[PDB]
Amino acid sequence: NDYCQHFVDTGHRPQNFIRDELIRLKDELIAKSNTPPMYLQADIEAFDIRELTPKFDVILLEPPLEEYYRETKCWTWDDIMKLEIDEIAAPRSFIFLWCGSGEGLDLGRVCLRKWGYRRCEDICWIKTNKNNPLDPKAVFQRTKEHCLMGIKGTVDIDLIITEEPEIGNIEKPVEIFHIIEHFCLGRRRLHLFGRDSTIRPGWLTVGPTLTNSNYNAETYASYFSAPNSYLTGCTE
Amino acid sequence: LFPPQWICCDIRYLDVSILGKFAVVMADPPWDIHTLTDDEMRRLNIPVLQDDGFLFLWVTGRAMELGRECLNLWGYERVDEIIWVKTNQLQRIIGHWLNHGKEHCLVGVKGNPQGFNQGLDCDVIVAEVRSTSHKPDEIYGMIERLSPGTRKIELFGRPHNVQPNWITLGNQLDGIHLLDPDVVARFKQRYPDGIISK
Ligand SMILES: CNc1cc(N2CCC[C@@](O)(CNC(=O)c3ccc(CN4CCC(C)CC4)cc3)C2)ncn1
Ligand SMILES: [Mg+2]
Ligand SMILES: [Mg+2]
Ligand SMILES: [Mg+2]
Ligand SMILES: [Mg+2]
Repeated sequence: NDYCQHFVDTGHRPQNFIRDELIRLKDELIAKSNTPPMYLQADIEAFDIRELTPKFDVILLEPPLEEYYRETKCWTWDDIMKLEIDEIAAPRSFIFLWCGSGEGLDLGRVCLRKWGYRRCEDICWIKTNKNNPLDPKAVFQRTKEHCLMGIKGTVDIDLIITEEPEIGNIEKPVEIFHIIEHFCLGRRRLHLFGRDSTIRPGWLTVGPTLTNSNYNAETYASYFSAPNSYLTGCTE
Repeated sequence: LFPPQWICCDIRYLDVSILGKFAVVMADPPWDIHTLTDDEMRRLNIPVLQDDGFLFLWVTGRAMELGRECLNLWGYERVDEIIWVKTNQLQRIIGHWLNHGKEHCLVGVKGNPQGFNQGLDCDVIVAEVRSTSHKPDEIYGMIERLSPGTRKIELFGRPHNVQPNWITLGNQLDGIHLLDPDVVARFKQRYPDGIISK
């Protein structure tokens, strides 16, 4: 019945009690179409973003927010808003911006608009606490994070449910990559502030903590030269 | 006071100054998505309703952004955002690109509210989709725990939304039903003949 009353009574979050064709072909064609993983160690604050070419069809942007380290370099929304994301986005392209659950819900929307996108979806990462039943401004206990989807230019649900990670673990659920990939938005996919642990076929990962690089702009571009320029990433 | 109260009206034209101050405002507006125009929304006299307290603002589609605009326009800061996860009777989950499993409610604060029970509930609601456009009754429990006993006002509510401690405004309610003596006075002074027009 009333799982909010139940959460006040016991500490089990209401999302703990959520239970539960073949989109396997998509994921198999994604796999056949995927470029080899490419990755580059770069201090994105000090890095000229324009050296990342060609323009990207998808950008996953995962700035390290201070709120991700409650009991544990952080980027402020001031830092984030100054990234020249519009300079590397293809004229039709998508962004997925992890915004946290505080002021990023507002400041990440300003960012999207600043870079020329309109928000078309709000993906919520709902964190369960089955294994362990505040911000000054908070009215409620925050048990979720938001990933805003933005679109510029001309299957799945908007919820990801997983158990809350252990303290100090900042990873976002890898489910976000399946949502993005299931869209078939194109093959130039960029993950900014990725890590060694997030490197993935089909993606160029750029972040300060990577321990190795293999990126080469010419090699990277060769993946999308004719006849491969406009594949969705979901074809042969 | 305490029992349900309501006013059938067009919220554009009611003089809400007669209603006093509320600890919580809730609104479920008929946003002009895919109805009140954006300008009518902006011009609602929300600011007279509270001095210190919270507003709960349901939003969808492009109103996620417009509702943020109105929120700040009316003098609030957004300090939380509640999502209702819509399930069936078996607790499974029931705007192109992605299917929608949830509805959003912005939470704004105005002034410096004191004596509220911040942090008793979490920002997720899991509840069964009853009727189309019927909001989950758990929100009233969260709101009551947050601010027990205080005066609350709902805008664009429906008859099933009338609750104790709440005044409900909407254009499909059954007449006027007011019991708070201060409200009844200022309503008589402002509307001696019982008609609401300009
Ligand atoms: C012209 N000025 C008006 C207009 C007016 N309304 C217009 C006519 C219906 C009205 O009376 C009752 N509200 C609804 O039915 C209503 C129901 C659902 C929704 C969408 N929700 C979104 C959040 C979710 C929890 C639930 C779904 C939005 C409104 C309100 N009321 C007074 N003045
Ligand atoms: Mg709850
Ligand atoms: Mg998949
Ligand atoms: Mg949508
Ligand atoms: Mg009900």
